[PDB]
Amino acid sequence: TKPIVFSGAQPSGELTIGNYMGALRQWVNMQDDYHCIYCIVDQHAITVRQDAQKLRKATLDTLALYLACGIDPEKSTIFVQSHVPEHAQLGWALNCYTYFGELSRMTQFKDKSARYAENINAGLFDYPVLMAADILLYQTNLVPVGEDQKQHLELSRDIAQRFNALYGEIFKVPEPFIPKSGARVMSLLEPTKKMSKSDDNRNNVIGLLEDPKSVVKKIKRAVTDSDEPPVVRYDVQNKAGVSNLLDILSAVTGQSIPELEKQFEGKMYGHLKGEVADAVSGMLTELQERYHRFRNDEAFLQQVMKDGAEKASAHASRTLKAVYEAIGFVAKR
Amino acid sequence: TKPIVFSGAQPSGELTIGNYMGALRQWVNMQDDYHCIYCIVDQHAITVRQDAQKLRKATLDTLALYLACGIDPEKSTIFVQSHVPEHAQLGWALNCYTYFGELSRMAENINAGLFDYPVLMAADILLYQTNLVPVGEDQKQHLELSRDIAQRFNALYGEIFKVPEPFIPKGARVMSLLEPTKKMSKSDDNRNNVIGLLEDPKSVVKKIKRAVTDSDEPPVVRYDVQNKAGVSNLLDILSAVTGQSIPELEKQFEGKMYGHLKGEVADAVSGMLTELQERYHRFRNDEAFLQQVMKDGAEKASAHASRTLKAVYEAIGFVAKRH
Ligand SMILES: Nc1ncnc2c1ncn2[C@@H]1O[C@H](COP(=O)(O)OC(=O)[C@@H](N)Cc2c[nH]c3ccccc23)[C@@H](O)[C@H]1O
Ligand SMILES: CC(=O)NCc1cccc(Oc2ccc(-n3c(=O)n(C4CCNCC4)c4ncnc(N)c43)cc2)c1
Ligand SMILES: O=c1[nH]c2cc(Cl)ccc2o1
Repeated sequence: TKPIVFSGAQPSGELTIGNYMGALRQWVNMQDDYHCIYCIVDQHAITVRQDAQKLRKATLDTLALYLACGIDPEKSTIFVQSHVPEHAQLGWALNCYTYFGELSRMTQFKDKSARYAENINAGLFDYPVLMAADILLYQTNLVPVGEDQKQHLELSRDIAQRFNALYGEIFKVPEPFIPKSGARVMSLLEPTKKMSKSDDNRNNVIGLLEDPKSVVKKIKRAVTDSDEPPVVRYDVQNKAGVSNLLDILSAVTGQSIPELEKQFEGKMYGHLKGEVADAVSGMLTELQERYHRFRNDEAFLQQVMKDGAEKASAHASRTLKAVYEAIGFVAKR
Repeated sequence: TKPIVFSGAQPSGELTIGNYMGALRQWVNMQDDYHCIYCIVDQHAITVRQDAQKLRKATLDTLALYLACGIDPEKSTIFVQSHVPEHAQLGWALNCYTYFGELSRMAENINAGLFDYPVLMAADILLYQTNLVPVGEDQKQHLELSRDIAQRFNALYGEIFKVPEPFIPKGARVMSLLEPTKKMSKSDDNRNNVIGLLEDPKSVVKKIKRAVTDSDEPPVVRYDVQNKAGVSNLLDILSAVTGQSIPELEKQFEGKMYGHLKGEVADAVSGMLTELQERYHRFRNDEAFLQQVMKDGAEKASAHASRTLKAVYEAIGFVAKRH
């Protein structure tokens, strides 16, 4: 059997080129090399208050984006988190092997709490435990995520090691798979800020489903720097905007940063932005063409969700049974 | 509609005569008045690190003893919490509608289950459209949270949950044998304060013999909680067993010493416990009967719980599972 890949994305907000390069691109590339399981984590999404119709639509939007990106339901397991009860079940059990301080120190909880001071809910606090459950249910070896999820992933390793030390080889210790390019795509007008899929200022984001012409305009208005002469060179500390543009270009084209730097020798931000805009616009055009073919086919989305939950349930139920046996529950009849 | 009562039976800790005569005995006789649900809450148990085999055993011990006390799995619903996934599912969902501040108002080294179990308890109750909860006195804030969560969710989404109420009325006072001012508690570390339902007649005699009394001269068997708490407790225990009134026992023990009272208390308590214990050991050692009870109970519970969860999931907006 192949090693197992698991990762998830929230059906909230609108997935961005940041979500793509930090995660979905790796997801697509790993489907033959590993046994891949990809999840739409609707239970995580509701740690930020969602409109019920937006949440249902976004769940189906996200599924269609997975397919449009090239996640292949004949190769990977694709499912909606709430369709598999074992996620919540293991999540509760793992609460008892997670310490309050491990959770209160999470950067995501802190940032999200500051953004939503009116809804600092227990789900938002407990977010990393459910996420560890998501991973550990599937005997997961590799978790492809962006840099922002590294702290959460490290906790899932701590939890898996803690549990295994008490009970045996119940879980695999997962390892992060974080790309070299695009692991932390930054905001176009505030390049010291991670690009958010829920930004109040849409001019910060490149949405995967956004009108490509709208995206090209945002790219040309992305902030750069005052360097005289303007020079296309990677330097996050001094040239955050130009660096972020180079990172996006490198991630779409596959070209290395040194190659791009050489390509733009003697050139300035107009050439840089012109070809970030060209590359991204073409990617989004092709992606969106596949997207609508999947999104408007309810029968196909319904079948993918059904088969995926069935495949996921078979894995998850096996792990949960071993967890429940280890901690001392009377096994269900 | 016949009200739904939800009770969470914690597996660890053997029930005492205070648990039986003070509450369960009466609930056993209300199984036709209410749709009673008895959930053996193993998922609550694991907030405290404990031996796995002992937790499995205590789950089965608790099930057989509830059956032995007369819970009728045909009239009531009795099941193990972990056998019904909806409890954890609704628990997660209700985390997202519970303020962090609410849990902190109930450090870095406590586990998250210890912090988060009040939400699980709210899910346990709210799954079954529960009308009544016989909470402990230490669980009243927890029930208030469950009511707050239910109303908050209902205000956003419609009348999805019943708002549960405490079961207000109390049925017998059983105090600690060596500290007559303290209720006899199944979680007491001093086992000599308690009489467990499984104790043998020699154990009962010994514990009653050491039960504190007073230095009244002459000794006088008369009820007076303020001045004769130990003797009063022995009288309450004896009346709760035999049904004889406190005045009748006072007349019966006129001119008698505390040794006589204690002798009668032990005999009466052990007589009560013998039919309980016979039923217990017979149920506890019938693995297939226990398995059938848990299978049937989890099936009944899950049928009800899944109805509520699906309404919750529909209201939140989750895409419905494809079966
Ligand atoms: N600007 C950015 N640049 C690069 N990568 C980025 C950027 N913003 C986000 N990401 C990555 O996108 C993925 C999905 O993010 P979500 O917020 O939906 O989703 C999250 O942040 C997860 N907690 C969802 C989840 C739930 N359970 C899991 C188990 C395994 C892996 C992931 C999950 C993530 O990999 C995230 O790192
Ligand atoms: C007696 C009764 O029927 N109560 C209603 C009810 C409803 C639903 C679940 C339910 O089960 C539980 C089980 C345990 C708890 N619980 C619980 O009540 N406490 C107490 C212990 C001391 N007094 C204050 C807090 C818990 N401490 C740790 N972990 C827990 N899980 C704790 C809380 C609830 C009980
Ligand atoms: O990760 C988690 N936390 C949880 C809390 C409750 Cl109450 C239920 C399931 C959970 O899964």
